[PDB]
Amino acid sequence: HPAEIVAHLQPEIWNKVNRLLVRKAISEYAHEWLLEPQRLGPGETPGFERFRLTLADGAQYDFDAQVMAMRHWRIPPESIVKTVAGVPAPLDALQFVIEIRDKLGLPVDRLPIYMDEITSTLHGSAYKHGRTTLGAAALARADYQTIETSMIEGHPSFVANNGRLGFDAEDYHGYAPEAATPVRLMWLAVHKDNAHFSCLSDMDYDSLMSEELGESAVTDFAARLREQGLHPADYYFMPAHPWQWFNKLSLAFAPYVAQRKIVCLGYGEEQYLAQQSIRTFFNISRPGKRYVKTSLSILNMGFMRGLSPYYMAGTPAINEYIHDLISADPWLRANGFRILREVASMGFRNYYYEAAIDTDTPYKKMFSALWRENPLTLIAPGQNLMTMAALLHVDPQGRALLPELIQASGLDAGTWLERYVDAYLTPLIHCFYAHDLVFMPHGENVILVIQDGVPVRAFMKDIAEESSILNPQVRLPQAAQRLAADVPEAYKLLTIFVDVFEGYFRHLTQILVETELMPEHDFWRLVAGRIAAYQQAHPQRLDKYRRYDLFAPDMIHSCLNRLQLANPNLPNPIACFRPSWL
Amino acid sequence: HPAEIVAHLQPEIWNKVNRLLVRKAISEYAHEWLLEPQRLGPGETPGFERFRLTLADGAQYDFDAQVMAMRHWRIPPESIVKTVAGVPAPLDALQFVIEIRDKLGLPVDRLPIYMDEITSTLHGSAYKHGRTTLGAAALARADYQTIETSMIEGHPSFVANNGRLGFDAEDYHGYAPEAATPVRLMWLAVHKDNAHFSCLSDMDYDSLMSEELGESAVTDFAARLREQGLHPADYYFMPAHPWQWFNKLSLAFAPYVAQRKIVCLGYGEEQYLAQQSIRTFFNISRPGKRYVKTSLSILNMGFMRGLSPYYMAGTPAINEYIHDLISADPWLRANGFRILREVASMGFRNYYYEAAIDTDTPYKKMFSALWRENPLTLIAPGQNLMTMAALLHVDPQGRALLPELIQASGLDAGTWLERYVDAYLTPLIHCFYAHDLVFMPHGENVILVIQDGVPVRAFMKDIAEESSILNPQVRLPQAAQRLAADVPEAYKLLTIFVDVFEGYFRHLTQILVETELMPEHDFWRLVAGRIAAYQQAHPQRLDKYRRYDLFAPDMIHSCLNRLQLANPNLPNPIACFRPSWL
Ligand SMILES: Nc1ncnc2c1ncn2[C@@H]1O[C@H](COP(=O)(O)OP(=O)(O)OP(=O)(O)O)[C@@H](O)[C@H]1O
Ligand SMILES: Nc1ncnc2c1ncn2[C@@H]1O[C@H](COP(=O)(O)OP(=O)(O)OP(=O)(O)O)[C@@H](O)[C@H]1O
Ligand SMILES: [Mg+2]
Ligand SMILES: [Mg+2]
Ligand SMILES: [Mg+2]
Ligand SMILES: [Mg+2]
Repeated sequence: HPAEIVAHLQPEIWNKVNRLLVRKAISEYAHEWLLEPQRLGPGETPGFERFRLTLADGAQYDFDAQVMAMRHWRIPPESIVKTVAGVPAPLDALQFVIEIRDKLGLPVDRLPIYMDEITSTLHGSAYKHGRTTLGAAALARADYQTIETSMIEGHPSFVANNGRLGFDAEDYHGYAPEAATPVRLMWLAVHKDNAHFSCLSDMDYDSLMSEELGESAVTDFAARLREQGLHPADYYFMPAHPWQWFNKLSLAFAPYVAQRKIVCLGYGEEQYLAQQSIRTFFNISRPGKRYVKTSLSILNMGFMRGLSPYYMAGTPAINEYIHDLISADPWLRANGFRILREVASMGFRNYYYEAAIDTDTPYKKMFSALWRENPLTLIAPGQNLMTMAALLHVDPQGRALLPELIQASGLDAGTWLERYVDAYLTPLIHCFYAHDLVFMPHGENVILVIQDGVPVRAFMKDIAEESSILNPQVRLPQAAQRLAADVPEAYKLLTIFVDVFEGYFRHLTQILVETELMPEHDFWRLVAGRIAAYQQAHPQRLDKYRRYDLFAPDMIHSCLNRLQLANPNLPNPIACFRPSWL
Repeated sequence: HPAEIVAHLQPEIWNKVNRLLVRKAISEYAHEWLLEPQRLGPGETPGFERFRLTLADGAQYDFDAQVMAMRHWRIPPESIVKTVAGVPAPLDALQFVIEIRDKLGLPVDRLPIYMDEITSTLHGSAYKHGRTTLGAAALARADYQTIETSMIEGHPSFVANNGRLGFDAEDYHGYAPEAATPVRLMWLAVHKDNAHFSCLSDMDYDSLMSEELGESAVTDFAARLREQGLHPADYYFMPAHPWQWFNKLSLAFAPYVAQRKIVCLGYGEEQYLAQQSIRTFFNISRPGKRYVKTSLSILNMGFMRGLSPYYMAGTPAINEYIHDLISADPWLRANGFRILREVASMGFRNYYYEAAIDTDTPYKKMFSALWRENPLTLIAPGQNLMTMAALLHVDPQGRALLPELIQASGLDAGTWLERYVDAYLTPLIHCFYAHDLVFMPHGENVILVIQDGVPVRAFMKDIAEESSILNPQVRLPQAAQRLAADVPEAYKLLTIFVDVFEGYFRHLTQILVETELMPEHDFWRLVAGRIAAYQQAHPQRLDKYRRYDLFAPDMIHSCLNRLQLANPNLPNPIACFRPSWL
């Protein structure tokens, strides 16, 4: 029945998730100064103030808030009360966006798209809150992929973060990460005139295919090419997201299909689960196998999710460089921090789009793939992996995962958080100061290695797209040259201030305070302490600690929601712990 | 197998259809002055000249052409020869568009979309040329729906005319008109707060539903609402294109589904065929039933194919007005020309999009429907119906339908064409002069009534969207007020010059000449003769014949392809037959 496809859309659960998204919208938009709530007096929850939002058409939102560090608006969702001209009304996230549309500054051309992203985020939220779920306590001790597929929030700062625009109602149940439906990849023969292969210096295409597909499947694919009168030597075998084949490649790449530059070989035998990034897949049929990342022409969280052939060309070289650098560094060796290498890549160039468009465009990015190192092969017996996003997880009953994980560990909050900070933040600090090396260290890019509830180290993924060496003097292999970047002095610490402090820790301390684990100031003292101890241990780079000052009175900050909608100072929470040598 | 979905994409058929689309591109772009072919000398076909297109990157296209009336480039497809820097290359329609991209003036933002429309037009062409088809001779005598689903060309002027962007590979085989796959409508209960119903003054919702669904199905739908604790009196029942439910309504209208303002009742029992407009459906389960036209959010030929709730409100009133006008006119009564009434309509207003966007937008147009009068109920026993597009039909073997139809009729070309002109053009002339009433009279809007191969009269559809009364002094019911329009004096004859002469007859005379039925000048003499005889018979409107001069030296003309790509004089082929009274 066509109705079953949205059976998760029911009035009561819809109201629940709209209330939660209005809370996030009020909090994040206020943080970015899109909203300026008016203080009414003490709030209806102890330690909170009562705030009001008055809109020009008679809508009024009253709520409780605590303004924490970095202008962070901590709001209890049940405290929010909407009245339209004095009459109480249900919280409606889409109405809220419309009511503040003058303040948002969306182009009238882009507003309906933003609205659809909000609606789709809500529909997913309804599905996620209504599905069979593990509670916080069980999830804290679950296996890697169970944790991965059980995440609810998405990116903690972006309001319209889970749109997946392009997935129809049936696509959702087959391909959305939270649906946890096994997926088989589509395999295609691609002509070498269009497809470019790259890999690590000690790998080749044959060895990759031998590990990934196996000789039997490879043999069959080649024999199927010969059978239809083609030369296997003229082709590589390349995986695609099945949605991408049906929706994009079969149609938009029709001339290549017709000319047999692309030949559809059908579904692989092995099954995968879509990861939180949607277009990346973990193999659930066999152990030790690489993730497969694919081009997927859906709009999610600011971007179409294709994969660039130009980027693919240098991806393995960039990863090899960074891996070697990390492996040769004795501080990093002792810490355990490391990357998951994008070991091989395939880019299919569409010369029609390339001839037509000189500029950067998603149209060039519809058909690429890469293979990423499996982290389970890197850890000790008994250890387990969890997406760092899990530390922010709150289950549909309102129970936080973090205190459960800390309880399970047997350690005090302080000791646990010190271990976490030295596993996650300190290596980022070291990579910055010692190597000018920066990543994108948000919850979906960081995998924590957990030992009896305790983070013992961290893995970073999403390397070649996001990483930079901030020193044009670095000597790189030609293929890896785009890694080198040069950023103004004022913005060098962007990845720590914006991506770690504002993008992740800001949300973490709300959880810490709500669950009574730790006051925000204690957390920031601890963070400052780890930074200062690192700097003390490596005094020879004082020039850099002074020039790029983590203890500056004000921090770099970004307005992520403003940036998405488009296409003052923020005091630094560790400034008061500034060490003497600065 | 995922490969079967594009089994129609094979090298040889791909080359065939690309050659045909390059012919159309060269002809239409040249007609609009986007191209200016250089004459080399006499052509390689008798009566043709040889022309060259030189592009700045070494591509050269030589071809034979005859420049007919209205700067019409008649080109034999096999005469076209592409050389890239002296080396012969296959004709590739997408490459051709790219090669002339400087001349087209596409925004760099809109070019990739245009390219996709070209590619999808080609993929459809490949399917259409490769499918099981009737030959021209059989099609000339086939039933209405067989003719409808067997059309190949599409709009004869637009190069990128059959994109259907949004239909994936599987959607194509289920929903494209040429796939001729029976479709069942999706039925939804829609809340009266959002859904507005309109119909003819002597109809009501209950009688419409009684005729269309029947009491049994209506009863069941209402009982299903009550069963789930809703009041049937709060809802109408409304049909949708199933693609629209899965891709747009279930997701983008999620808040309404969640709030139960939209309730999916499932597929209807009756089966339909998609007409050439894609979103309009003819009932193939029962006789006498109305067409159902639906909102479908795909991009085709310049426009997203939704259906406006604002337009729906006055649609039946506009149709009732025009029908009554035609019925009261004794000239039209004697001729037989008439409209197929859009008798009832339903518009679902999405108040989120309406609150957010003040301007005209496709987002407001995603959920509407109307019902259109069935023409089979209006004709005599033994007569048959055919889309006027059929007169331009050429089968995959290169055989034209028109000479077969004329041969079947027993009449000479001249006599046959005189009957056709008096069935089609003369009533348009009368409607203009006597009533200031204009339509959009292209091949897909006109249905010919055929009697033993002879057109005896014509039906016009697509009324409320396209028609105007060009006289603000007309007294209309309030609901029908938007019918009245006021156009500058110089552009009043647009619908005849642009839509009939340039848009349809221009293509017709190529067929007439190619098939040796009639020289173009004989055709234009005949047309002029029908016009002059009409004017002679109604001398009292001479003021209007002088003011809006069908015999002016130059005609109104439009560059349709330029207009689509964006978002000199053209001599009038009947100017030399100007009657004495002008
Ligand atoms: N907690 C989270 N933090 C950040 N992004 C998240 C989170 N949960 C889900 N996501 C989604 O993951 C994607 C992150 O974007 P990013 O560019 O980092 O990854 P990617 O390049 O798409 O894939 P991968 O990380 O597999 O290489 C976005 O689609 C985002 O919406
Ligand atoms: N020979 C043809 N002439 C004009 N349009 C055609 C032809 N064949 C197919 N079409 C398609 O039919 C549609 C014509 O557009 P138009 O606005 O006249 O109709 P509509 O409002 O979509 O539907 P209907 O005519 O059913 O009311 C376009 O999608 C066009 O591509
Ligand atoms: Mg990532
Ligand atoms: Mg990335
Ligand atoms: Mg029409
Ligand atoms: Mg129309």
